[PDB]
Amino acid sequence: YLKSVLRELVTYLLFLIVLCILTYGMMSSNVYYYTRMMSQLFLDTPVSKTEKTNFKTLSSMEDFWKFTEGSLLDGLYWKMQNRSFIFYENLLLGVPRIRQLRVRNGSCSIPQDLRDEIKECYDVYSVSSEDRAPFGPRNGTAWIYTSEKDLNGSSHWGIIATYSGAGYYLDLSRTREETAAQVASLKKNVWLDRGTRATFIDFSVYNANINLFCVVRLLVEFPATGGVIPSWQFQPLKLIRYVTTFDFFLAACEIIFCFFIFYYVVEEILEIRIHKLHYFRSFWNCLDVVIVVLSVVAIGINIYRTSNVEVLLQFLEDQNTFPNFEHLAYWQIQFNNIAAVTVFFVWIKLFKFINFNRTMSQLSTTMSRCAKDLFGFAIMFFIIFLAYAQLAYLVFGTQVDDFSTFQECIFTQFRIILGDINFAEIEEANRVLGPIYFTTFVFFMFFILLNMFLAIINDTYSEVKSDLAQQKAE
Amino acid sequence: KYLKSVLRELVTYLLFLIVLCILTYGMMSSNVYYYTRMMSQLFLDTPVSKTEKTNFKTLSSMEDFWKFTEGSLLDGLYWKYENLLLGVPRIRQLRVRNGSCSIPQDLRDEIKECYDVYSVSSEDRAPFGPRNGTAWIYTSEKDLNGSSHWGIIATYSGAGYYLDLSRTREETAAQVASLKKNVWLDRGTRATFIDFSVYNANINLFCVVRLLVEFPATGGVIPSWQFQPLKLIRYVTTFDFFLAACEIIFCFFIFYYVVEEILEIRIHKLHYFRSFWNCLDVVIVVLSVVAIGINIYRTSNVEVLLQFLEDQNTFPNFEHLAYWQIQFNNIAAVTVFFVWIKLFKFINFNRTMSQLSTTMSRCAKDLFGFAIMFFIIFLAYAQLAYLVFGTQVDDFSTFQECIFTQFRIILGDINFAEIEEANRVLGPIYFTTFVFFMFFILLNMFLAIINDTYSEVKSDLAQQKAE
Amino acid sequence: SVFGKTLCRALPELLGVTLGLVVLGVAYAQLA
Amino acid sequence: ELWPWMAHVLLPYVHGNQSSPELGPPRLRQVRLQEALYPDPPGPRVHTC
Ligand SMILES: C[C@@H](CO)CCC[C@@H](C)[C@H]1CC[C@H]2[C@@H]3[C@@H](O)C=C4C[C@@H](O)CC[C@]4(C)[C@H]3CC[C@]12C
Ligand SMILES: *[C@@H]1O[C@H](CO)[C@@H](O)[C@H](O)[C@H]1NC(C)=O
Ligand SMILES: *[C@@H]1O[C@H](CO)[C@@H](O)[C@H](O)[C@H]1NC(C)=O
Repeated sequence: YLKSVLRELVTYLLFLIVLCILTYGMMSSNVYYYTRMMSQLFLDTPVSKTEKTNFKTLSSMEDFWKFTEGSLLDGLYWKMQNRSFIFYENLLLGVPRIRQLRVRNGSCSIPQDLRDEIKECYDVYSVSSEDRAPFGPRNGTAWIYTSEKDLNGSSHWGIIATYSGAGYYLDLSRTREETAAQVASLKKNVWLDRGTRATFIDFSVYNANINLFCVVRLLVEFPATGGVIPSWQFQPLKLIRYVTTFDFFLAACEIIFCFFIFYYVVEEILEIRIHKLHYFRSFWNCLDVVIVVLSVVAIGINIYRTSNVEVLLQFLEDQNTFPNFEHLAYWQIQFNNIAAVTVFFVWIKLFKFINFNRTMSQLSTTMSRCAKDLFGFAIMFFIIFLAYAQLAYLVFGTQVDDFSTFQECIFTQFRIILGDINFAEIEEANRVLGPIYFTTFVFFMFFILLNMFLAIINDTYSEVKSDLAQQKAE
Repeated sequence: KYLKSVLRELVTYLLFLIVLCILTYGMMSSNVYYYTRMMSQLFLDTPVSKTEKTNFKTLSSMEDFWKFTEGSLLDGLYWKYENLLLGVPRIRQLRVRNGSCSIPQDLRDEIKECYDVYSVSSEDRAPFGPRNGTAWIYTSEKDLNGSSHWGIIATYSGAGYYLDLSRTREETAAQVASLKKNVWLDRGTRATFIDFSVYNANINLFCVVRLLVEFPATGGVIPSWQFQPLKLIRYVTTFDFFLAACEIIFCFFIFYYVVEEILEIRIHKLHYFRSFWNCLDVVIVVLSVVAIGINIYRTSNVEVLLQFLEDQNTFPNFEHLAYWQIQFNNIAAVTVFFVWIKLFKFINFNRTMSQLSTTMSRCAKDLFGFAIMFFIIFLAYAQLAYLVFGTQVDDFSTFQECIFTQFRIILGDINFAEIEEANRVLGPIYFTTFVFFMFFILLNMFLAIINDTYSEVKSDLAQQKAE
Repeated sequence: SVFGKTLCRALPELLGVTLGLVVLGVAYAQLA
Repeated sequence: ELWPWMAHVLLPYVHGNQSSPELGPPRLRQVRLQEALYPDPPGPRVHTC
């Protein structure tokens, strides 16, 4: 009991600091200024002049023109002070792609009794019940009655709107003039007709002010029985590999972290081979192995994620006129997992209390004595601090230019505490009783009044120590 | 019985404190700063001439002064900040006499005169130049209401060769040109004073201004200035009636305190100057009595300026008013400090506050006994720095300057760009041995005493509570 | 010989205090 | 202004009567990228390059 409690305790502490450093490094969270604003600019906008037909509450099933020629039209032609400018914070990228899942004839069998009324509506997702003929008016493939299974896309398996591997879809040009013309053609005709169950679209962004990539997916699940459900899944992904003098420190911390994980994995195998095995009913050997297993992950994920992201970002120019550039959806499928896995063990790892009792929090909440003592000091320190302020304001009021207004003497004295004295005109304004002020203020503020605070802290620590020792030795 | 008397004393003290706080705060109007700042910026920042930049703050020769007395001075005084003159400015000169050394016999053939540093015994009372009038004849101090000044180099007398200018620009310019044409600023000059006052009818505020130029016996020029604003009507609206009522109730309060103190000292013949809360009350009473005496003195004679707004032609002697105003401020600003400090006897009603109070009262002896051993070393370093650096740094010129520089070093405000180059050896030694013996040793001893006594007193008090 | 013992014995406490420092420091930026 | 700078201070420094013997001529190795840049909106720099 003289080595371990002094060995893996220290090792775990250093492990804690090491992980918290690159937790800070990872903790960018620029989304609140780069994904919240991006989402508001793309999901908080009025389709009409002023109404409730926004992205929050979809307009209507027959509002194809009212919806596509709206905030969506403000994504291909974002005109501000065909264009990419909404709030001077984001730009365009890739090529737009909208999927119109039309549930055409095949919803239910049509008997000879009452098929003449209705037999083809927007039913649940299926294969032989989806779009099989023109979903309304379409001369050719405007309402394309083809299954896009070979489109290199995986179904989202949506709960509110079931997602399949097939469905009518089309892309837009490098601008919105052609996109608007196609939308108008499909509105005069019928492609997103009443049989359409849900509409899906995916998009990317550049946002050159804060260099990153944005992946956004928009889904409007207009139920056949009425209404429409909005869904917006938007998330960023950046690549900052090596340009700075701080990210190299993060890389070094990651290397140190990998060495620590190697140390803990080369240490755990011996506890099962040499030490008696199949003994995990301790709840402590349980965390030791699961933490290591999770830590092995996100190491072979981060490298793979970085490599894949770099490879994908390399080909970011050939998509100006390319047909489809919405293949990055596979990337986020990993990026969020590493965003989740990293927080599925950083708590778990910090959830280790073998070194000190968990239920002994009675000495971390009875420290209110320290808080009470710290309050009977602020009312014994501000009395002396305000008397000096008054004296300075009365003696040096008219001359110094710093002890001019009472609200300024306070800040001047605080700056004096921070070692920002001037003393060029404090003494000039009054040869005697002026330096006396400064000397006594320094002697009573740094020697006799500062140290009572440290004494209070010292006594709080000693009392906590003594109480804990008495409790644990009773 | 204890609570009743204590609460009576506390409420009386609170009334006294609030009356004093209102009285002092009603004397501070925010325009005094603006007035002094603009006056300084007008008389001290404007260039001496259009093509030059040597303002009065950066005079460097006896010739630049002659340009100042014809440049920025006349423009600022006889303006187009929007003030008006009252009375007439006066210019006075203090000189020393030839032959004030015992010249070494060796080189007595080369040099022929000393103009020794200014002193009362070496002043030149003989007439010089064209014996026209007051500007070339010595006048006694008593003949002209004068007093000492305590300049930067030395304290000057009130005598000297004086001259009163005129009201408008032309005659003053002519008189200054006449003084310049002859040798009035001779090699024997040692001080030059310019004095006047303004009213600035826009806002009711007198201003008395005094400029001093010193010529040391080793050449060069040292300028200094003093601007004192004044408000001497004090009966204009309801606010100053409230102020007068506060003044009279303050006088009643101090009368009650002094009679209580005299009765108390009649009761206790001695052993009364040890509680330390009576030794402070007597100081407060004495300071308040001095303040009220000064106020009576400086308000008795205020009418004398009233017959100066009638545009007289003479010099308004206003040095006493400004001096006593400064003194009264320097007394109010200390009696307020002490009455605020005295409040540390009515906040022992709590538990933590009582512990802090008894802590500070129990470790005062050790702190006072150690402040002697600390200050001995402090003064030793001060004397060392004064002897080594007391000629060329400019931060250790005088003795008290060394102490203030060391105190600033404690706050971490060292320069070290001149300490190391003024003396490459024995200077860095002083700097290094000063930081190791202050931040490591002598500042860890106050904390040790305050750390030990706090724990001891808490232990004793807790045991007594549990006893 | 005590100046090394008193520094090797208090290492866990110093690391704990530094851990407190760093966690409060990362918290200071996590609210941004 | 790089060209006036080089023509005014550097070339007189390299050559001259004696002027600090050099031991080696200079070089101007240079990279292009081929990925033409566009000016940022008004303002020196937003975050980084
Ligand atoms: C076994 C014994 C000797 O008999 C050694 C004593 C070691 C012990 C004092 C050290 C070990 C780890 C330290 C804590 C850290 O892990 C994170 C924190 C969180 C922070 O908000 C406050 C501070 C706290 C609790 C630290 C408090 C002090 C601790 C508990
Ligand atoms: C000063 O006094 C000495 C004494 O002999 C004399 O020689 C000298 O001329 C005097 N100075 C002037 C300017 O006359
Ligand atoms: C001095 O002499 C008389 C008065 O004594 C006066 O008229 C004259 O202007 C003055 N100045 C000169 C240079 O004479």
